Amino acid sequence: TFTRLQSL
Amino acid sequence: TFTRLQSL
Amino acid sequence: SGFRKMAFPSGKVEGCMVQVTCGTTTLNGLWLDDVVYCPRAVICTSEDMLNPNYEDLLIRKSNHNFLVQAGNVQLRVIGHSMQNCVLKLKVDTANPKTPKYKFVRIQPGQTFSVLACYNGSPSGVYQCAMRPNFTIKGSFLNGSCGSVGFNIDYDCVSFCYMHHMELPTGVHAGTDLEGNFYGPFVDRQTAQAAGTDTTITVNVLAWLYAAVINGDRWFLNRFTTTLNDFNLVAMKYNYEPLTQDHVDILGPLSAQTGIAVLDMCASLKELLQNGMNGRTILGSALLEDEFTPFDVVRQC
Amino acid sequence: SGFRKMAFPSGKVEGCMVQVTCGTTTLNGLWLDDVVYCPRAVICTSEDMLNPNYEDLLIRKSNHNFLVQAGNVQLRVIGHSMQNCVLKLKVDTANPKTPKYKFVRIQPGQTFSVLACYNGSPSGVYQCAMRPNFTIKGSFLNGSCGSVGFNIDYDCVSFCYMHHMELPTGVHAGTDLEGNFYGPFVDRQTAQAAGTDTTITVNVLAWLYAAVINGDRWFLNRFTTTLNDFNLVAMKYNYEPLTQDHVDILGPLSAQTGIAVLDMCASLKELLQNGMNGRTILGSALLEDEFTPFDVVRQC
Repeated sequence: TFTRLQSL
Repeated sequence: TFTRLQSL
Repeated sequence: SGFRKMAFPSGKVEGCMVQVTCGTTTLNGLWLDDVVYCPRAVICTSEDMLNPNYEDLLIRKSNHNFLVQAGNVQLRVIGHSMQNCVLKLKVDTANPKTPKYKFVRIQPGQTFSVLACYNGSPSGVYQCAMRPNFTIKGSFLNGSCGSVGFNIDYDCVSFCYMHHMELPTGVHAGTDLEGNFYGPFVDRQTAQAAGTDTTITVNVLAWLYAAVINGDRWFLNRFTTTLNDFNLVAMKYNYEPLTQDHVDILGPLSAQTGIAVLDMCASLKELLQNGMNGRTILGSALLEDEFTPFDVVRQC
Repeated sequence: SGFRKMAFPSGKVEGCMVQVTCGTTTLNGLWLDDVVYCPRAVICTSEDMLNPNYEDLLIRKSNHNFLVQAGNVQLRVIGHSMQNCVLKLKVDTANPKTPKYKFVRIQPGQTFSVLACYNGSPSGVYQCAMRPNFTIKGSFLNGSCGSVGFNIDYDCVSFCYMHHMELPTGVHAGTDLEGNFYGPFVDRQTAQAAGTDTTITVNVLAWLYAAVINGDRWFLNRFTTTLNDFNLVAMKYNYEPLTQDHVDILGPLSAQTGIAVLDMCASLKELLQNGMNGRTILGSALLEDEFTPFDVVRQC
């Protein structure tokens, strides 16, 4: 499980 | 218990 | 990810809120184009409120008895009339911030955002459902009369609620924007009571789908039930019957999760019969019924 | 009467939200005066995100690599710089909707309103607490990067949070508006985890006072406890210790209800040891810890 930088 | 018309 | 009680952004509505004063009574109004909408209770005083005759009270008023304040600017009232339980005050200035809008009446089980206001000044925003008994469980203090409830559909504000009063149980009653009350309530300070309420079943199912979409799966089981054996269990726990329309509404959510509606109904039945036994779903220890299927899809 | 998870009206913040694009990456920015603030992660691409060197990536950019859209109008970028984990894009047009504002960093246990945005477009508003472990339990989808959290103090928006990322547990991490992360997190897609959380005790007590103010009294008892015998029970249930500062904070609420803080602590102790046994407080079957004493006073 990795972090998610929630750009698009 | 009576209703309250919540004007000011 | 995550699931919150989310309201619509309130900017479009904040630009419509004004203060209306008549005599020593003040409350909030909604300024759209050249009309200000507010509860007709603004024309009552302390003693008038038990058994007011509003047609009598309004005939004794003229335009200059209504003080409308839009922030700093006082607005000039040039006409007045009554429609059911709301007053329409025509003003000499169209609101330059008027959004595209509609007046819509909502159904029990539907949700909306409330912009709580005092003296024309927006104070907070929160999300509400219309209960099956046509009350809402709001948060409202003296002075909140005339605050409005709404949805936003794209650029268009659909106004659905204007706040009028608090019932003895501390729940709230109001009208649509043509002044027609939700439920069997009247704008006079008498001994009115909400009828018995029920839990909104389609909404509880929607929220269970939101939980699965968010990784909460412990309440799932292999069982399925029939629509009728479910509806038989629903009645005992004061839940509304589920219709095939509701199954259809839940279609997209069952497709996204791969859990048939009647499959999820079997989980709801077990939760109702055994409780949660110390566990939580989406942060709650209760089955939540104030999210519609639409709310879930939009947020998830 | 009534008690809701209430957010601040979002209009003042909606007028500051813009879209920022660099390459094929798009996210939200905050436009105040002639500066646009956004997460520096906008200058990364898919492969850069595991181990980006942001100083390197930014040196390889010029002003014309940043597309800023304020609704219809494209804004001209005339300068760029990095401050910690945020980018400052100087634009040739001051935002005419800029409110009075401050950049403030909040403490764990404090609350704020989140305006969730996608492609510069406000989508919903909700209320959050900063958890003791410096995460927030938000509701955020891809594209929400750069949404901001804030409080309003009178006419002044105190910005306290900019959203950056989602952790594996589905909780959220971000920075203050000078780009400094809350908690031990970094803006790269690695295997970071939130530390263990605790329950915010002063907030649970505040909410119990809100319940009493609203007529929920069943959990009250005749007993009182000492601050130390309470704090001994708090540790076993993963609650923060209560300080005399906190007792002082709760002063006004204890005065309004006539229930001494240590009196209310004795009720909390019993709830922790025996549960609620099928009952609810202010509509919840759990002890709620995301309302501060200030939130309770303001709403009640």
